[PDB]
This record gives sequence, C-alpha cells and structure tokens, in this order.
Amino acid sequence: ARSDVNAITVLNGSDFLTTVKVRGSNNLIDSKSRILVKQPISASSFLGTRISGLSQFWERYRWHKAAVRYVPAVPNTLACQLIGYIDTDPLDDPNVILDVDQLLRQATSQVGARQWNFSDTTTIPLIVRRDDQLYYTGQDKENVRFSQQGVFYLLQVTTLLNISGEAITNDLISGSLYLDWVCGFSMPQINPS
Amino acid sequence: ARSDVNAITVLNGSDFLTTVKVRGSNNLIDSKSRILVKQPISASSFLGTRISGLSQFWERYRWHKAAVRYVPAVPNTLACQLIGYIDTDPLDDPNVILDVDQLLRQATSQVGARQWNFSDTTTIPLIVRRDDQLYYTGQDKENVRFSQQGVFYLLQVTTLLNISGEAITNDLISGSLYLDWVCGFSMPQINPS
Amino acid sequence: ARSDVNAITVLNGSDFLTTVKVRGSNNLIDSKSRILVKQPISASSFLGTRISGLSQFWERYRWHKAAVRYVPAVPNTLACQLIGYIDTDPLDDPNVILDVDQLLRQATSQVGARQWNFSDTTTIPLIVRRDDQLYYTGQDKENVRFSQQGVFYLLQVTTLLNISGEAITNDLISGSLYLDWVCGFSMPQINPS
Amino acid sequence: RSARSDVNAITVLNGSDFLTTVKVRGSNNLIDSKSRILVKQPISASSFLGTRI
Amino acid sequence: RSARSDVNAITVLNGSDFLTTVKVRGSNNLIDSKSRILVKQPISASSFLGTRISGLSQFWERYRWHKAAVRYVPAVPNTLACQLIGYIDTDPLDDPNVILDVDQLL
Amino acid sequence: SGLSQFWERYRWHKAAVRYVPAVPNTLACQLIGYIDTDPLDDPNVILDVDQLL
Amino acid sequence: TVPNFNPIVAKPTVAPLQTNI
Amino acid sequence: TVPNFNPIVAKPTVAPLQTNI
Ligand SMILES: [Ca+2]
Ligand SMILES: [Ca+2]
Ligand SMILES: [Ca+2]
Ligand SMILES: [Ca+2]
Ligand SMILES: [Ca+2]
Ligand SMILES: [Ca+2]
Ligand SMILES: [Ca+2]
Ligand SMILES: [Ca+2]
Ligand SMILES: [Ca+2]
Repeated sequence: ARSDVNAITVLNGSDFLTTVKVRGSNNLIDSKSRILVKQPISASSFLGTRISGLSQFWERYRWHKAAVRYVPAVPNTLACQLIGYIDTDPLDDPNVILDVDQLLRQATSQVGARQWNFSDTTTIPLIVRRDDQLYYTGQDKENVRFSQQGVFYLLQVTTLLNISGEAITNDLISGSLYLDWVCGFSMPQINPS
Repeated sequence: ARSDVNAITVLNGSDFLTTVKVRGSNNLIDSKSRILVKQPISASSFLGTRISGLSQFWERYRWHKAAVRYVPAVPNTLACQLIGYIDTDPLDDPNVILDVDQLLRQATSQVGARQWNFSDTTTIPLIVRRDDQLYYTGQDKENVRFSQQGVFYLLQVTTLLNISGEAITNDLISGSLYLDWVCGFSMPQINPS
Repeated sequence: ARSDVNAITVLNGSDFLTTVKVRGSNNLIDSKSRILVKQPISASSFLGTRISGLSQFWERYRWHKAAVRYVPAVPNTLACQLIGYIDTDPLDDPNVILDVDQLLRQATSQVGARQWNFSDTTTIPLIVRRDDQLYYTGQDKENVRFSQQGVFYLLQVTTLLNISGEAITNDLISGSLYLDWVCGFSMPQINPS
Repeated sequence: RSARSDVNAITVLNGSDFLTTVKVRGSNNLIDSKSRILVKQPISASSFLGTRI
Repeated sequence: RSARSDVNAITVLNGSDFLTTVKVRGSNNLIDSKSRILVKQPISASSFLGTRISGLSQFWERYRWHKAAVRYVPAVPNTLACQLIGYIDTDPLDDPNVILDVDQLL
Repeated sequence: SGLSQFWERYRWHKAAVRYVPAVPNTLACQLIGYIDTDPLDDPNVILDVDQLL
Repeated sequence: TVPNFNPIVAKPTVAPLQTNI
Repeated sequence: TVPNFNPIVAKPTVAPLQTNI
C-alpha cells in the first residue's frame, strides 16, 4: 500500500466556466472590444470547479479530449455571429490586432474553430499537439507555454440586432460556457494556493 | 402456485412529475431561490403516478435506467439557462450555499448533469452506483440514504429575459418534468400509507 | 468528452495525519484519558491532506488497502507501550468503559489491533468488510455507518518515563501518524463546504 | 510488536432456539387492529437475550 | 415431544487473551510482605470478564485447562532491574497474604 | 557537474538521495524528504505548517 | 473445533546504541 | 560507457551496550 509508481489517471468530467456577454453597439468600437472571452483552458484556471480542484492534487496534466460548449439564454429572434477557437499558443494574443477582418481570419483559420449564432449551441474542440508534452497544473508563472495547453477566445463578427434589421445598445448577457473534458494527470502531489 | 421465490421484477414505464416555474427577477434574490425543483427520485415520492403505486407493492427498488425529461410550454423567443442534475446523496443540500457560482459548479460537476435553455427539451439521466445496493420503497423515515436513490435539482443560471435584452418580473411557468424509468423491485409485500 | 459514465478511480498516495501526544502523568488520571487519538478513517476527515481534497470531488469511497503508520520522534531510552486498532463500526464508543484492562482487552480483541513501544515504528492495517458497501465522502451526517469506514483509537498502556526512573509529566509528543492508503471513488461531483 | 492477526474470516454456525410464547387475545382484549398483533420479535441475533447465539 | 439431544460432547478451542498489567510497588508502597504480591488473578475461564472465552464459559457447565501458559510482555528497557517470581498455584485456597516472612513467601 | 558543461542536455534516468546519519538512537526527530519535480513549487510561501507537511 | 480463536504472535526486536556506518 | 564513476558503499554496524562474556 506504499507504492511509488507514477501512472496517468485519466478521468472524465464536466464543469461550468462563466456567462458570456455580447458587447453590443456602443461598446463595440474597435477590434479588441469584439473579444468577449479570453479564458485559458488550463486545468487550474477555474477554481470553484472540479477540474481545478483535482489539478491541485497532481503536478502535470494533458487534455486527452476536451470540448468547450456554448448554451444560450436568449431566443432565436435575436442574431449575432460568434467565433470561438482554442489557440494552443497562449502567447498568441489577438488584442494586438486592429484589422477586424484579420482577427476573424486568424480565428477561423485555426483548425478547432467553429462559427455559430448566439441563439443556438455548439461544441468547440481543443486540438491537442503531437509531441506528447505534459503541462503543469499550477498557477501562471514565469512562462505560460508550460501551464496553459490552450486559450479560449470568443469573438463577435456581426453587430447584435433585434427582430427587425435594427441594432441593440444594451450589451446584454447571452449564454454560458461549459467544458466537457477528459484529462490525464501524471504525478500525485499537492500544489500551494 | 404457492412459490416463495424472491426475484427481481424489472418493468418499464413513464410518469409525470410536476410543472416547473422559473423564479424571474423580483423573486430571484439569492442562491437558494435559484432552485426551482428539489424533488427526490425515489419510487414512492410521486403518489398519483404509476411508479409509486407499484412501489407500494414491493419493499425495495433500484433504478436500472432512469432519465428525467424536460418539456417546455413556452416559445423559443424567451431565454433562460437552466441546470439539472440528480444528486445520488440526498443529504447533500445546496440550499446551504450562498455563492451562486459554487452552486452552479457543484451542479455542473456532477456526471449526470445537463445544461439547456428553458425553451427546448433535454433528458437528465440518473447515474447509478456500483455496489449493487437496493433501496427501500417506503415513505421517508429516520434516514434518507436508505430510500432515496437520488434527488433532482433544477437551477436558474441566467435571468429570465424577453425578446429584447430585457428581464421579466412575472415568475411564470415554463414546462413540465417527466420520468422515463425502468426499475427493479425485489421483495413482494404491501407497505402502509 | 461529455461521457455520462461512472467508474471507480482507484488511486494511491500517502498523507500526514497529525502528531500524537503521550498523555504523561498529570493528564493521565483515568481510563478515557488513555485514549490519545480518536480519528475517523473517513477519507474526508483529514482536512489539508490530499486524500480529503480528492474525496471532496466524489460521492463515495472505499479503502481497498489502507494502513496507518507510526514514525517515532524519540530515542529508544524512553519507555511506554501503545496499542492501536481500527474499529470498523464507528458507533462502538469505548470512552464509556471505566475499567482500563477491559478497555485494552476489547482493543486487543479487534482483529487489526497492534501493540508497539513508542520508540519503534509499526503499521496499523484497516480490515475491509466483505459486502462491497461503499461509503459517502462528505462530512459526517445523521448516521455515521454511511460515511466512516473505520475509527483509529490510539491507547497509552503504560506510563511515560525517561532515561532515569522519574516519570514525565509534561505531556510531550512522541511521533507522527501517516496514512498509506488506496481508495476507490465512484461518482464525480463536488460536495458543499 | 505483538500484532494480532488481520484475517477477517467468516464463522458459520447453526442451531435452533426459542423466541417466546404466543398469546391469543380472545374476545375481551381484542377490541382493535393493534390487539390482533400477538408477536413483534425482531430477528437480530442480539435480540434473543437468554440464548447463547 | 421436541426432545433436545442427549450428547454430552466436548468442545476444545484455543486462543490467547489478556489478564492485566503488573504494577511494581517501589520503595514507598513496599513496606510489607503483602505489598510484594502484585497479581492475584484466578485462572477460571469465567474470571476474564472482558474476554469472550469467559463469555463462552457461560454456555457450558464444566471446563478444564488442557493447556495454559501465561506470558509476560515487558514495556521497559534493560536499564531498570527487578526480580520477579510467577507461579500458578493449583490450590486457590492457598493464600500467600497470610504469610509475614518474606523469605518464606519467596 | 563539471562534465555537465561538456554536454548540452541531461536527464536523470535514475536518482536516489541517501541519508547517512551521524547520531545515536538516543535523539529523536521526524524528517520528511521529497524530490519535487516542479522547481517553481516553492514551499516557503506557505504558512500553515500542517499544509506544508 | 473452532480453530484460531484469539491467536497472538510476538517477534522481539533489539534496540542497540550507536548504529555505525 | 564510463562505468563505476563515483561508487560509494555503506555497511551498517550496531553498537549495543554491555557486551557480556
Ligand atoms: Ca495561435
Ligand atoms: Ca506544480
Ligand atoms: Ca452530491
Ligand atoms: Ca417498507
Ligand atoms: Ca468494534
Ligand atoms: Ca452491498
Ligand atoms: Ca455527499
Ligand atoms: Ca500451593
Ligand atoms: Ca510539487
């Protein structure tokens, strides 16, 4: 009962990230304001959830098969075209861009991207790398390419508009983001907090 | 014709639990008011139905394959994000929580949880334990972990809002909850009532 | 990735429980005083440990292979015997016993009992029942035979004395208790705190 | 070290015993549905005091 | 007729148990020949209350120790020193307490 | 370590720290030793001794 | 007959001074 | 490969009290 064997413990689960908020007309003024969510996809990034709580008790992790999921709290009568992709290089920051079209293009060109209207639901996958590298389960530190296996961005392509061909100026809440994940942790331990 | 053999009698069926009611704006004031349904999933908890009537004529039960189901009585134009999970430990009570986010997280982390807008339909499953334990078919008594195999909670994530980005203050009725179950009862008898 | 499957996650580890404190002369006047430790062996009983941090993220648990370990922090010149046993029925309270010899005898009668001087080290094995019954992970509730799979009682047989014959009276610490455990958790969830 | 064993072994043993006498209630003391319950004897092994099981 | 059997059969069973602790008397409380008697523990099966052998004893009428052996499990190092004598007297009525000459007792 | 400068990369295919005491069995103190594979994990930032242990 | 009723075992261990290396 | 680079050995010895004859 005192074994020192290190073995991957693949375990499934689900979680709840946060509620999103479309930016509307008045607040949509540039290219970076069209980014509704800039949320890492590291295990230990969602504290109150289960995945981060489990991560606290291992040292490394690797997304075996992860998938973000959008669930709206709005009717079909409203329309707004969103884009959601999981960039596997956390240092790649689109906020430095100003050309909206180039932002949407670098969002769409990613292999794990999906486009959808904010009244329906989708499932954004995380495409995993090839070299079998493992990531670290702790808070963000000197570098990020060690901890964060991905970064979730949520875009606003079209202006929010109502039943008619009229825009909206409220900056309302639309839905919520969920994570359907299966992850493999390597080394048992406890990380500070 | 006078056999005393005890044998499991697995039998399918469907039923009708009750109508749900989203809590709205004025009545949604804290974390526990966001709980629209706190309804056990014990056989003998729904009197007028068929499952409880049958339970009355056995001593024990075990959900072989159960699935709660939501059917709305509202249009797609309305939106409200709900969460529904079946906690297999009836003593686990979320009403003691105050942090809304933690409530939604402990609701989402359960393996048999689903998130959906109150204008569409879903099917909430009941994940059964492993140790093959049987439960009791009678009314609630000294303990609950003997009778109730699960407890159905129905949450309200986002505020109820109309066609536009405007909330509602009516606390209206949305749909109804059904149960598509197959259960195995062990010991023939009659329980008091 | 959104699997609704349940399965046992048998994972191993070790943990630090607390430092024992031999009762000495002053604090030792009666029998119940000779009970140094009354520590449930429920996964969620050791707060800061890894075992409990994990248990918080499941419903149930079952020690497949658990063993409490004693590591002394004293020389071999000091003298005191110790008896340790893990009662698989929590509600068996020996504190009510006045006769000290009756206490040590009902301890030794338990199968997994162990007797050792507090200058050496020994292991206290948990004996597992034969019905496969799983135990709930959360804090103790209305009944205890659901949560606690055992209770570790640590006893002071003799009096504590030093190189010379004078018996100590300062209630010093003798060692520490570690837990080399192997448990199987069933249902992913989050328990309230 | 004086380590008691760790073998949780099952000991099956059989034998007959004696619960109690049955007292029919007659017409006088039978005036209710409870009066028609003559024996309520739990079957827990520890319920039969005088016995040795 | 419901006739219980008539077979007076013997049931032999073995196992270890626990009598008590020994308390040496020291210089203060050792002022007599009686003070030097630390343990007076009858060996009747029904004398060991907390044990379960004694409990079983009530389920039969007669007994006989086909083999018994008391074992001393010390708790001290080799630094301390004191001689001890231990003898299972087969005649309970033989009371050493009535003796005064310590040497006679030993 | 000196040889280390003669190459670029390394990997401990096997390492094992060994404790060689210098005291008799008279003194007593518990010790815990663990090789953390994540250098950035600093225990110094902790205050709760029990959490550290 | 009921075997192994209350079997206890003993295994003595010495405790020398100055374990040397 | 260079074998036996820095090989160290350990052989524990006890140190009892009162070696008797
Ligand atoms: Ca990129
Ligand atoms: Ca770390
Ligand atoms: Ca729960
Ligand atoms: Ca019943
Ligand atoms: Ca017990
Ligand atoms: Ca069972
Ligand atoms: Ca629980
Ligand atoms: Ca004599
Ligand atoms: Ca670490």
